[PDB]
Amino acid sequence: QVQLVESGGGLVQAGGSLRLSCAASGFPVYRDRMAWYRQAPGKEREWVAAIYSAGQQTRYADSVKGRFTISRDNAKNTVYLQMNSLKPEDTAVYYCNVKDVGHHYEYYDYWGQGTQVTVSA
Amino acid sequence: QVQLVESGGGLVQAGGSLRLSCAASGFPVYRDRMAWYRQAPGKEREWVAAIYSAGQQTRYADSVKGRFTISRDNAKNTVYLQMNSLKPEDTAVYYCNVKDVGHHYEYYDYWGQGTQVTVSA
Amino acid sequence: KSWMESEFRVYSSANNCTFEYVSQPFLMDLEGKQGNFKNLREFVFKNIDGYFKIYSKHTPINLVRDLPQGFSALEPLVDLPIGINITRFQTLLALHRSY
Amino acid sequence: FQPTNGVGYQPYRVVVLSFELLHAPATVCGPKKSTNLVKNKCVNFNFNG
Amino acid sequence: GNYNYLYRLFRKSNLKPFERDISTEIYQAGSTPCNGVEGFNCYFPLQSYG
Amino acid sequence: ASVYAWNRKRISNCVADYSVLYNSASFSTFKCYGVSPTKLNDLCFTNVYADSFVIRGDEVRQIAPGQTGKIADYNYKLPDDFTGCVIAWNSNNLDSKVG
Ligand SMILES: *[C@@H]1O[C@H](CO)[C@@H](O[C@@H]2O[C@H](CO)[C@@H](O)[C@H](O)[C@H]2NC(C)=O)[C@H](O)[C@H]1NC(C)=O
Ligand SMILES: *[C@@H]1O[C@H](CO)[C@@H](O)[C@H](O)[C@H]1NC(C)=O
Ligand SMILES: *[C@@H]1O[C@H](CO)[C@@H](O)[C@H](O)[C@H]1NC(C)=O
Ligand SMILES: *[C@@H]1O[C@H](CO)[C@@H](O)[C@H](O)[C@H]1NC(C)=O
Repeated sequence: QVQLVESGGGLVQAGGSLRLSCAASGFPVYRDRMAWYRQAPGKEREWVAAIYSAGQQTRYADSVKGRFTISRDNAKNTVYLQMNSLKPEDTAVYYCNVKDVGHHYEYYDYWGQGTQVTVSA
Repeated sequence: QVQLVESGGGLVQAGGSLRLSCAASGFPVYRDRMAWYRQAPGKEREWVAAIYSAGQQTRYADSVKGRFTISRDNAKNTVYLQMNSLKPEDTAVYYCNVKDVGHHYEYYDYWGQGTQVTVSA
Repeated sequence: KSWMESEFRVYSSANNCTFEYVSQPFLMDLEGKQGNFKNLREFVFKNIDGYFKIYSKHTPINLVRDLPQGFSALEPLVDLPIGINITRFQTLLALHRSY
Repeated sequence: FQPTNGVGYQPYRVVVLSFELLHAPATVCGPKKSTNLVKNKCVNFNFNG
Repeated sequence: GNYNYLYRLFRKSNLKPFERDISTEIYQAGSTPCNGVEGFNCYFPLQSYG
Repeated sequence: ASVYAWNRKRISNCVADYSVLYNSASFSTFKCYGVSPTKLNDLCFTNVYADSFVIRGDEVRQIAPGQTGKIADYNYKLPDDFTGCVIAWNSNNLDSKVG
């Protein structure tokens, strides 16, 4: 059974740093694409980040480029998600997401629990 | 054009009678040949049964004689497969197969979704 | 007093090759020697309907000028089933570098 | 490509051989059929075409 | 659609002039004898017109 | 290589034994279109393109002229007048990994 868990986050003041961990069991992280989304209270959901093992290394939202990095490790089978110099606009819930294809070309998205990150100015 | 859907199957105790219905749309069932195939994990595909409209009507494997029966219904365009006195070795995914000819000599082996059949001793 | 391959300035890049062949192994003296000519090597290169034919002949001669009087026939050497298109050619010569 | 997945989703290695002939010499040839030769008999022969 | 019209697809050799063939034996495409049993390298020689 | 980056190899100037491949019986699918499987050993070809990739089993039949699907449409499309053969074999004993 494929199970994904997110660790990290919390409430921090402005200028801090955070390190989220997305751990997946049942399948190696060395695959097509991992995704991370952000959900703010009372706001619309939008794609944020994605890491790929082929083609372009990573893709990011226009609001998160230049201050946010990601890495993966197949040996221990976990993805680290580092954010530096946090801003108040980053206060939201982080979601880790993966995708799989079925027998009849149907797509199953494994959704993560996510963690709340609050930045206080 | 040609659509094949299988209905029936499941898990049964050995010695019972089971029904499979292959519904075909886009072509009348009265044609050259309707086949039934089974596939199991770890082994190659083999021909199981067939029914013809010319010459000998039905052909079966030498080891399955007298246990499986096939029939056709032109009014609702369906293929009926009644299997009795099953054995645990028959646990496999079954498909109803037809063969169609293209304009440029291409030949298509149109199958359905298939149904899984398990027999418990 | 040894000679070894140092420079291959025939091409800068090789893209989308289609054929490669290697003849018998050998080891030919690369040391520069002076004196009168002693070896005459004749070749014929033809490119007909996809085949590149190379005919060859080797002759030891004892002379200083002109061609030998006798008649020599060139034996076929190699056939190339390549089918490339040829209108020009050139000779690749190995220069010498020393003190 | 999980070990417990179905045969339809099992990994399969596929190689397609495409054979092209142009205004160029034929390069790839199939194996030749060799038959024992017999002498001093009126026989049908085929040597390299 | 009409599939009542049949044509033979596999045969060992070409038909002699004005020959009629009605056999429905499975053609042995490979080396394994079909023996009236289809499968790999064993296909029904008759096909219907689409 | 991946199916979208299907590996292409050029074969030329050699003897290709197709009787052993045909009689190997180790390949699940062997479908030749435009050529005679028995006459493969009896013909000479200017060039051979070997197109290698790995797919799922159900898409094995999709590698054929006139077939449709994600792989056929976006990865490798065979022309309706394709001249060649397709050989597919299961690789579970070699491509099975934990997880
Ligand atoms: C790999 O090479 C072998 C031999 O060089 C080929 O032959 C078969 O190999 C399998 C497993 O290695 C054996 O079970 C068979 O008995 C061999 N012979 C035949 C006629 O199948 C083999 O086809 C090559 N390819 C693969 C994918 O194994
Ligand atoms: C001569 O010396 C050079 C370098 O000192 C070396 O590369 C070369 O192989 C030598 N020649 C022989 C014949 O050993
Ligand atoms: C390889 O593709 C074709 C075939 O010769 C040719 O047009 C091309 O120049 C070749 N070389 C490349 C793409 O570098
Ligand atoms: C060689 O010239 C062009 C390509 O450079 C080609 O179109 C032409 O057909 C060739 N000629 C011959 C005689 O092969």
